[PDB]
Amino acid sequence: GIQGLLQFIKEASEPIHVRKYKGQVVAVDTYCWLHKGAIACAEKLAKGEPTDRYVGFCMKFVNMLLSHGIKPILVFDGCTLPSKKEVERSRRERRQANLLKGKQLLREGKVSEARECFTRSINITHAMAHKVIKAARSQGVDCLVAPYEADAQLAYLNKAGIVQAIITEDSDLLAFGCKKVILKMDQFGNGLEIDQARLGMCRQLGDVFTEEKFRYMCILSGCDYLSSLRGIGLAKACKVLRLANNPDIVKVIKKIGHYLKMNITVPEDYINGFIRANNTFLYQLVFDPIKRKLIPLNAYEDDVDPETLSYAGQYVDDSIALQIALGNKDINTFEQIDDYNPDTALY
DNA sequence: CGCTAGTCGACAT
DNA sequence: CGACTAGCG
Ligand SMILES: [Mn+2]
Ligand SMILES: [Mn+2]
Ligand SMILES: [Mn+2]
Ligand code: NA
Repeated sequence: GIQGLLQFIKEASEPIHVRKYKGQVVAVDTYCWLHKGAIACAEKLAKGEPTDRYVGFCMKFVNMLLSHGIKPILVFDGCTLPSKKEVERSRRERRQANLLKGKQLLREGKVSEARECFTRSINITHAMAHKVIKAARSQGVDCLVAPYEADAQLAYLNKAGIVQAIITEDSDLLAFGCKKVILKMDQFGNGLEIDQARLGMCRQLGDVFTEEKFRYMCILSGCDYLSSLRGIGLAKACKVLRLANNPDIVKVIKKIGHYLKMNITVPEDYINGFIRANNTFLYQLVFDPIKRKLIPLNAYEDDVDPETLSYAGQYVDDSIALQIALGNKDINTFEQIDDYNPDTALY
């Protein structure tokens, strides 16, 4: 997530209602609804006690979209991307820590702080997501599990003309290159739409409204793939890309000391990490619903060599990718949990 | 001004 | 997997 990005391009936003997309298809980052729905029943999840509140919680939004004449495609997170594995490990550590700390604070009499701590121990499993999948198929709503991050999958679905908008709370989608992103959408249909074409309405951006320059800016500001340099946020990065009339980003990053008038020293780790980040934003593996094949988010440019993009995602046989995408195969144990078939009845 | 980083809402009773 | 704000350049 790009920290403070939404406030940064606030001028490119537009308070709309989902009715705007009536008779059209919209893909959804379901993790948001899953998380929020899981907050309501944090105790049950922390104790391991059975629950299904988040299911109905998601079904509220789903049935709402269906009521306003929208066709939603619920997209779920799949395998763990090696690029964002540090953050994953940290989040897991803090999850277990908050779990046990909650289990101990429950004994101090502070039931309030125990549940407050259980709110920060929410771990969205793939079983829950599968409950949501089945519940969605009950209403005939198409579901799709991304090979890796949901972000990339959604980005593909939006850039390939399969969907026109993306419902989410993550500003990461904008960096990937989504045309229209609906944020802050409530249970009634009220959300904030950000159109890429409106990026020109931002004075702070300047000539950084192109997808590539915008990507560079989002990366330099700090992302889940690469921590930003000490003292480099959105405005300074944007300033760099504004003042730099150079297609080669590498030399620019090397002369970041010259562009920003700051005595900046760039480690060798950061250049490689940057190339990694950009290659991850560009060529992260997604799943084509039509051709049923594992493809990168974008067409492989002749610049980069695909054999050095293992961090962007590893390939598998497209049948396995299909069985994962349908949610039939477990993301973790790789074992068959279901046997749903779209043939014998999006694709 | 601009950026880091730590706090705490989100659900909902 | 986010929106504030104190604290500092
Ligand atoms: Mn993120
Ligand atoms: Mn995501
Ligand atoms: Mn993300
Ligand atoms: Na930053």
